[PDB]
Amino acid sequence: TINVTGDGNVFKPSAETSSTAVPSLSLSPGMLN
Amino acid sequence: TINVTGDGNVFKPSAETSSTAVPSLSLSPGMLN
Amino acid sequence: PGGVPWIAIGDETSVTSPGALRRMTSKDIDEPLVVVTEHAIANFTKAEMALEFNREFLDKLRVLSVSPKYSDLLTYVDCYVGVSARQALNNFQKQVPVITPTRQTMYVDSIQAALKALEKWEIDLRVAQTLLPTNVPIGEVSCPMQSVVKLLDDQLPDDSLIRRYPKEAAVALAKRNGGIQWMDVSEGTVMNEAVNAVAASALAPSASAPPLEEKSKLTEQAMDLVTAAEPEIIASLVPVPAPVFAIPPKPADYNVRTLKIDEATWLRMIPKTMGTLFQIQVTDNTGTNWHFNLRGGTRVVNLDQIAPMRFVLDLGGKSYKETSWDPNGKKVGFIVFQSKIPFELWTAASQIGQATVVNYVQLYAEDSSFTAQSIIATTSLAYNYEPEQLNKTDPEMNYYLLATFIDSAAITPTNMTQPDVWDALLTMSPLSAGEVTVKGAVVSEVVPAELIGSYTPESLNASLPNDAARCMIDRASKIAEAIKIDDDAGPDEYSPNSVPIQGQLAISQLETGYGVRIFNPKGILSKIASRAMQAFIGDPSTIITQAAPVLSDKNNWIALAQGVKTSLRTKSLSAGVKTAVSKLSSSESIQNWTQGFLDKVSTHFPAP
Amino acid sequence: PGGVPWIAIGDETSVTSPGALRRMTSKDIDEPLVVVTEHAIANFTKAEMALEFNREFLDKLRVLSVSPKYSDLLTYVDCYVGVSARQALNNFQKQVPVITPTRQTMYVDSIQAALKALEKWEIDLRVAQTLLPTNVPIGEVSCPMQSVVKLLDDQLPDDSLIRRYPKEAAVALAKRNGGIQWMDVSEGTVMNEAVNAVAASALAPSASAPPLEEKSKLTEQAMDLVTAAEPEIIASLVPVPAPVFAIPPKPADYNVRTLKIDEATWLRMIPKTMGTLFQIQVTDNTGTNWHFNLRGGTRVVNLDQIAPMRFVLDLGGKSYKETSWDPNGKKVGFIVFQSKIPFELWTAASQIGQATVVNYVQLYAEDSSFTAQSIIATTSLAYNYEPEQLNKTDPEMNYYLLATFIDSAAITPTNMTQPDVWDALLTMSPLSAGEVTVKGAVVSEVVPAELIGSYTPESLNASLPNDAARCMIDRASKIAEAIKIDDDAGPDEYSPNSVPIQGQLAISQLETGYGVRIFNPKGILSKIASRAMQAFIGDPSTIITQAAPVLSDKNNWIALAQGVKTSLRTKSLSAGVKTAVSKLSSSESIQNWTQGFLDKVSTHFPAP
Amino acid sequence: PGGVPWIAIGDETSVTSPGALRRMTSKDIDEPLVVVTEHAIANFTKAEMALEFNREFLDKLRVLSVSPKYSDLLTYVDCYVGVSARQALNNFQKQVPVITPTRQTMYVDSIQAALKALEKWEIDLRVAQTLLPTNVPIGEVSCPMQSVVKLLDDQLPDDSLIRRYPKEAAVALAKRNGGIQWMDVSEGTVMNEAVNAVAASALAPSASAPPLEEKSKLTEQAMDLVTAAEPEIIASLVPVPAPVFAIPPKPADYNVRTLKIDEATWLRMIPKTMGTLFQIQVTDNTGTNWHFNLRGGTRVVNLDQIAPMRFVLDLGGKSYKETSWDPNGKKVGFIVFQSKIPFELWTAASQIGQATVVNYVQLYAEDSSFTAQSIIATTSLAYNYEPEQLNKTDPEMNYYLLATFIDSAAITPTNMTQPDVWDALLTMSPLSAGEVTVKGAVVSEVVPAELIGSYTPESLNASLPNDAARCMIDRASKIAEAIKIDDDAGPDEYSPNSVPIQGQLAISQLETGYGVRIFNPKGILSKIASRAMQAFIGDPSTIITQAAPVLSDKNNWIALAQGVKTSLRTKSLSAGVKTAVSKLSSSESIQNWTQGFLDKVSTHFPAP
Amino acid sequence: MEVCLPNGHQIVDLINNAFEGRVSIYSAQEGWDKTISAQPDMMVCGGAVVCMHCLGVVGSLQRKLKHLPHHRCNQQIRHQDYVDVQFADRV
Ligand SMILES: CCCCCCCCO[C@@H]1O[C@H](CO)[C@@H](O)[C@H](O)[C@H]1O
Ligand SMILES: CCCCCCCCO[C@@H]1O[C@H](CO)[C@@H](O)[C@H](O)[C@H]1O
Ligand SMILES: CCCCCCCCO[C@@H]1O[C@H](CO)[C@@H](O)[C@H](O)[C@H]1O
Ligand SMILES: [Cl-]
Ligand SMILES: [Zn+2]
Repeated sequence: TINVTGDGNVFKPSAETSSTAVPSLSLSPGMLN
Repeated sequence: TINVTGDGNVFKPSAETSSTAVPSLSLSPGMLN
Repeated sequence: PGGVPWIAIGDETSVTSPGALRRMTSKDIDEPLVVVTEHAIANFTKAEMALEFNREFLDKLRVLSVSPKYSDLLTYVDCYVGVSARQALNNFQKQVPVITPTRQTMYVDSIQAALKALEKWEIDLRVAQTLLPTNVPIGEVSCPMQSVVKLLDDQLPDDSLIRRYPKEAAVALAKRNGGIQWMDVSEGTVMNEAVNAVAASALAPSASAPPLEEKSKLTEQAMDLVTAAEPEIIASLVPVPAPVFAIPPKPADYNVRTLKIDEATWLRMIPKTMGTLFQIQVTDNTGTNWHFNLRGGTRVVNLDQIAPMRFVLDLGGKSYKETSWDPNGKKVGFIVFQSKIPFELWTAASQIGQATVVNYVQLYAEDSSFTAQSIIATTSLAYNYEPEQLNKTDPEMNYYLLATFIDSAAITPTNMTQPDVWDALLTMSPLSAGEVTVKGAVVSEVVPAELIGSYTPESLNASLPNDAARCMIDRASKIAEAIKIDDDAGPDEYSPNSVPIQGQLAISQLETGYGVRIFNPKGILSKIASRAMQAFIGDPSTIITQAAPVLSDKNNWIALAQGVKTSLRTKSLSAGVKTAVSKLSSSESIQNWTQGFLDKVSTHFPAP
Repeated sequence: PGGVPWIAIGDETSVTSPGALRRMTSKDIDEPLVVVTEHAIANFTKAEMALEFNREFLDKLRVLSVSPKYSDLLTYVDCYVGVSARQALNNFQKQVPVITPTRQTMYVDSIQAALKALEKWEIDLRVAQTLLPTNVPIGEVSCPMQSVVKLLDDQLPDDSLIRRYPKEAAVALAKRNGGIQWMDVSEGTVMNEAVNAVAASALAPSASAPPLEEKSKLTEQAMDLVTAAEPEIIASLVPVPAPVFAIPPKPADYNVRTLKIDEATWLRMIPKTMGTLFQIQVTDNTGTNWHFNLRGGTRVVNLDQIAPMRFVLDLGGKSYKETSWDPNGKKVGFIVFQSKIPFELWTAASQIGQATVVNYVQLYAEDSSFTAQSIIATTSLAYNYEPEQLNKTDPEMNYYLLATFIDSAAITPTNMTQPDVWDALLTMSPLSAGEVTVKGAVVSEVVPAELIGSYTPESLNASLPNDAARCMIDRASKIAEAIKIDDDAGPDEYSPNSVPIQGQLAISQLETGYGVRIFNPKGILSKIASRAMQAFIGDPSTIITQAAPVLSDKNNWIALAQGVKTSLRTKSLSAGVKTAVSKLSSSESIQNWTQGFLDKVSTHFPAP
Repeated sequence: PGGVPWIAIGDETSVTSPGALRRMTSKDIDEPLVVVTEHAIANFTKAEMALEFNREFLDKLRVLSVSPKYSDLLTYVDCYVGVSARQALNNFQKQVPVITPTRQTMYVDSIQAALKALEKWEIDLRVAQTLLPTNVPIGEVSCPMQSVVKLLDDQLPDDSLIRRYPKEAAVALAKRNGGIQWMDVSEGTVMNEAVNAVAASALAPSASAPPLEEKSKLTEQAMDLVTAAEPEIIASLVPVPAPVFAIPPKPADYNVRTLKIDEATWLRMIPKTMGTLFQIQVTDNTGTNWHFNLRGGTRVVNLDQIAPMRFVLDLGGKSYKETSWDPNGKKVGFIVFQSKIPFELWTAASQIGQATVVNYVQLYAEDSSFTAQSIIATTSLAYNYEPEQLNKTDPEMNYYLLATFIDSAAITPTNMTQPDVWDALLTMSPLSAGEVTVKGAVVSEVVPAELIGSYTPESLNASLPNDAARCMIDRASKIAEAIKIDDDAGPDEYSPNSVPIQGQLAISQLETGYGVRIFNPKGILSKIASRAMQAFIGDPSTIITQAAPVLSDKNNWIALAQGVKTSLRTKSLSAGVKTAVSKLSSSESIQNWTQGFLDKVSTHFPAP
Repeated sequence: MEVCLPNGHQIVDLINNAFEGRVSIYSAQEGWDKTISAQPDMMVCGGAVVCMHCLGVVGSLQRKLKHLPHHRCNQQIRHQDYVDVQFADRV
């Protein structure tokens, strides 16, 4: 229910909103036990 | 209420008391979520 | 906990589809909300501590008296939790730490603003802690606190904030160094004011073991090396895509004239003793015509199949001075030919196909240390071989690169007799890190294990900068580096990293093969394995070198490459026996040194 | 939780100022106390496990039967918590894990003392796990446990503790390798005794994906590289302080004689063809007088503005043999001049200002491979240029460095005609990592982006070891290394790391400029971008090289440098498609190899 | 929690010995069970999030609609916990997260299978986020969302999944980039849909400080370097076992002919001017006889005591052309002698003891740039010196290595007059990383501190590839690298990493020694210290170089090496003042650049 | 003991020697002395010691050999497959 081609959309990249997903986690053997 | 120039002060560096503050923490994106 | 807070769109509990949910916002306790993770809480809290180490100073500075306290800004809420609606839908949670972006930002900005204020105090305080030894590797050391302050007072920079807030500095230090204690003038009491006893416990040696943090870190650094090497790739027995196998390459040097054409498969040459000699003319991309001769001895680089490559020629130091030819003021250039006729067969100008002088420089000569000889100034004649630019279509097309003297006037064959100016330093640099070659030509994939022991010293030296062997060697050396971080074995001593080879050797001499069989006792196989591993660590290229004692066999390589993973992963905060003693022995000598220095301090800044 | 425990100095609850608090001590449950963090608890507990992996052995060894158990020494207390009083003052906590330094130390010393005991057992046990394959990259492999023990028995070192405690070793292994199971003689039962199933799940491949730990680690290693490169610094468009921009430099080699003075701005030369020639005399710092000649051709290094620098000259291999001059036994030296007159203008001894022979060595010559030529032995004539020692005051003062033959006897001009002994190998090493130069002269700050595409090959080669370009290149290569860890793109294939350039190119060809405009479809811009990125990864110096196809434009550089951050940070435990298949394909071949070996084992050590 | 679940073998509570316990299995709630750690729970949960970032796509793809949810497969149980029985015996726990291996695997396989499905979508989505700037270093930037989509549509690869699921891509992006928001057509509402506000807060700059993640990471990277250098080892004042001290070595080049025998202690030579000359005959390991001459000038390598070593000789570029001798077609070889007579004393064939031609190659010559000279093609004559293979027994036995012309026909002394073919490029590579030498000979242990300032440039250059100095230098440079990551001090400015030296200097000038004493104010000692540190960072080899200003003193070295540990460890998420401003200043310029680009985008893809 | 094939330049060297009658041949019967003909077991090809039964490198000139080294030999190189070289060298 959004229009990729519509108005009212927002493209304001900012330092506070640095995109990130899940690059790496803590999976070493000694830590997972 | 201490005297930097007074007696009774102690200067005994030891392995057990290795000075440390907060050099680094775990701030990776995937970990902070 | 983690993700975002979701609330039932309108109907309490009767929530069923992901549609029945909506991003819980601030207007439910108008920014959207975010789950503050267990991790985030623990770490940002530790950030606050960073400020509290200098509380006494911060206040005496009348700034940020309101210590941030993260747990304060958090708002616990019951709700559905998840990154998506669906996930959230089947995950209701009670007491979820939540916060709005703006508040999270406002919080961090308070911590950062504070750190910015501590900016200099942070430095001046560290300067005080390193001007003289404030710590010791093992044991304990002492010095008249008054002598210490005398010293600081005599050496600290004038602008040090410590000179302006001595007492605050005192607390600050005592707050982080259990060894620095200030007596309470009030109760004549004196004690450890440090807040980091737990941390320091991991950084100190026990009566016979190095610090746990050290043993842990080093072993971690060995494993990261092994992971970066990629055991599965370098020990693979099946093909591996070039892009996947390759890594950032390094340049290589050659003197095209001194290479052996039966070793460097990328060179072609016009046979001497045939009286072959013919003058030709070629233009550069600006239409300017150039003159030069091809004759017996002339060499060229067979561009086809070498992958993107940059060439840079340095005629510096060379002579080329002949009875009727002075290199000074002359010009050299790179010419790229496109012909269907093999270069070795050339004898007439008609066979050169399409040619273009792609670059040229004018030479400057002077007198060298060698009498009667002229020395040419350093050059950097460059040419980038971009396969896509040439656009080879006709399979019978050959692409050649030449470096000779070019001139605006026909070059008299009896004046300048050199075949080319390839007797120079040539530096090749790959213009791609996704293509790999094997002994001169591109390959779409590599079989790492077959590289083992298949290169002679001659062949390796002649390989192109993007040769699979060279790459194998750089990946392998990370393994060698890893083994050395963990292995302190001396000559002929076995170890967890040498036995993998021993195992292969043990079975190998039993396998039915051909030739005179030999039987070595475990004790001798153990040594041979040790030496093999040492040779590998001292010269990783031995694995791709022909007839290299033990590393020349792909089985011993695979066993080692794969073994290391197990060798490291099954360790328990351990350190080599030999190492453990050496560390403690050394830590003691440093501790002793530390004391001897502190004594000199006490002597030159006597306590009252 | 974290920090230190604080108790109300005397008044229950009526605590208000930070003064109303005091460091809670042991005498409240006479050492001070410390908060044991959530983190410290979790990790030291995992340390204990390190000992329990060998419980069976430890006990059979009658040592530390009392397994440490950290949570036991902890003492939970209600109190105010914080690093400082103020922070603590507004943070009351219930059930805070607390401990005294002495007890924390006593605890760790118990764990360490235990590990010290396991010292050898740890090694012998790993030796058993790597002698033959104890693991496999993917899938599963098998071998008659009896054949395996047969092998071990035939190969393990005599002094192995495993030979002395076979059954304990069995448990030990089974405790960490789910693949090693010992049947219970009692109930004919057999099963996984390993305690690390969770951990191993992260180290294993799924039917079509590499291990999660691997994907995570590698991506982490790419990001650390990008962070160490400092995107904001290398892509900066405004000035950056030299100290901040610089990094540990590397040495560089030159042959001052073959450099082009219109390329190396730090060299000066007396013009030839002017009949310039004059003998002078200079003393060394011990008052000894030396003779040498300056004439047409003589070159010197203009010391001013090159920053702290060490020079080392190697005349090894050179001749300098003339009809009436034999280098054997002669002496060469470094002379530093201080004059107001420009070197090019010198013709009489009166213009040299203040001169000192700062160092000299005696040469040894022999016969070289080249007939009639003498070959000089290797030299290491050194000179450290420390600007502060010279103390330039008069702005019209020039500082020059020369390298010639010096002698106790006047050097007859017609005997030794060389202008200097600069036709040698000169190695420069910066004596500072806080100063940077640009094409020969020092600059207080750099504008990274303007370095892009402004160096010719000639200029780069002539730059000093502390040149900004060289530095830019070493920082940039960390980016190249990062992109390669993540990118497995083949020739002309787009990728998350190539498109940033494509974007700049897409807009660039639309921007109104000057010259004949061209329009390339997305498909072609995509390729050009790919090749640019490959050229960068294969030769990071292309970004500071003039006319370098696409990387020569500062916009494409900035887009790439900054893009990589986003490219990596928005990944989700992923791995390249091409890579994913290659890894599994390779893991399988290794698994197969592992089996084939285990078979040979079974064959040469048959089970009963 | 961690380890494995243990249940009372048969008797409730009356459990006393470790025997009274048994591995709790699935048949108690037939696989064994494992404790799922607090850590494992937190991280695998975060793994699930990886999938949920693309929930909208995954469902529209009709795959894994059942989001894994780890906490679901966990089974909480009351039991005894531990890796061993004993430990478990005294550790009863309530509500222990437990799981069977098979279920843990089944779980991870669900997450991996999912990621495999996201394989391409993951890439196409990142490609969309880097095609144009999706982020900015500091501040904020904007662009007509319609212009952005116009651009993407004009540039994204045809096969991009984004072109097939635009709306899903929208959500996906908005889910990770708070800056990308899609208006709800329904309520004209628009807002941040990102789920990573907390994370991003650590990656952003505050008004005057760089990101906390950056400051943290960099400082962490400096510490890892210091740990890898091993402060206790490189600053040790007592002996350290060679194996422990050594690290992976690098090759070294020499021209045996140009070395000074009073500098390279591993060379021997037959004195010239004695008319010494004698022809000998030696066979190779295939029984073939060879001829060659030894005479005045002939040099050899004294193999004894140099440790495992590989030699490779390159005669490329050399001439060796004489009136009656042409190198073209001739042969050179490596001969290893075993004699009790010192080499210098040889004059007759009878003194050479046991000799063997261990390797040989045939040379190819052509014409060089130098007229009248012939240029020999590149060679790679190799020889591996393995001490164990020679098996030296008799202490009076000397082991020598020679490189000369060998021929099947006696070599006429007046035709080929060269003493050997050592005027070539020799490359030595250690065949072991567990042995170390000091100035030519092996040593079983090293005293790091005594290496300080004991090498002249000549001596360092002549040392073998496995020399302790060379190693000391590579370990030390990790320290230099570390200091530079943290220090942004300009010329003559003090810092936490320079003062350690200042302290030593301060006391040193007070110590009673010998010679004319001098007193420098703190201000000057501060500078001298700064310069010393800079010289060290710019050229780490200065510490082992003789008379090197301040680093030549072992005390200043130890103070620095040990100081750095304290300098870094006492930091609090801080960054240099000079750096902090530069970073923000640069981030701003990039932000500005980002905007300027987005404008061009808006201009060439106008919004409706 | 896996073995690899020799490199191109080493075979070129074998040929060059053959036409000078100096190929170093080893036979179990006569050892390294080729005065008396016997079927080759090993030949030296540009430094490498090659097995004439599989053409694999089983050694080098550096370490002396008294017998044909025990190796995993494919044994598919027949005498007829290299006799032309042996003939050239002996003649
Ligand atoms: C934490 C302990 C720090 C000790 C450093 C003490 C530095 C002394 O500092 C000096 O103190 C004098 C007396 O107040 C002043 O008169 C001087 O101006 C001041 O520089
Ligand atoms: C964990 C499994 C380890 C298997 C290694 C077994 C090594 C066998 O060790 C051998 O056992 C014999 C019978 O007890 C003894 O007589 C030998 O002295 C001993 O060396
Ligand atoms: C997350 C925002 C993604 C914006 C990318 C939009 C890419 C547009 O994609 C285009 O959309 C057109 C209209 O549906 C189709 O006709 C085209 O075939 C399709 O390629
Ligand atoms: Cl962590
Ligand atoms: Zn064979």
